[PDB]
Amino acid sequence: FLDLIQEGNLGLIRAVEKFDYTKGYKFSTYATWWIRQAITRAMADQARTIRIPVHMVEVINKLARVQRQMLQDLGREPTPEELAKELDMTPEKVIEVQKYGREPIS
DNA sequence: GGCGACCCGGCGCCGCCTACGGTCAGTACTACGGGTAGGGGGTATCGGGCAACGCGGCACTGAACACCGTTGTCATGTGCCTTG
Repeated sequence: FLDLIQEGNLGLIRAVEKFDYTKGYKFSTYATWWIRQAITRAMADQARTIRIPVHMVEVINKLARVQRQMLQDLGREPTPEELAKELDMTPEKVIEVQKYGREPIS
């Protein structure tokens, strides 16, 4: 949590370096975008021991959330081809990404 | 003011080996952009199958000489007959 706070501070100094009053709004609408950017980058870059690249990271999170949506809607484990279709990828890429998203066990 | 309690911290330990043990966890997104390790073809260099060309024993063209062996040969010596 506290490292996330520091990374948000980093995004804040970045955003205020790139803010001007020309925008006809408050700070809270401009800075928050860059804070979100910095936190997302940190969570994608230094979260996993076996580091994944950013593109694969968003692949993992998209797969996880859409799979959770499938479970919520259908209430059953969807067929691999079904998940492949909602993702539009192939089943081979599906098993690949599923294996790439594990965590080390101590 | 140093003692004194007490108070707390603070640690530190709590005995030796042996069989097997069962599993799973929630809230971004796109977009570009470079740059690649992988997909291709074509080329230069090194790495295989048949003959290569030696050698050597001996062996023959036997040729040309050598080594005994031999009956060629013979001008020159004994024995009998005729005459001094």
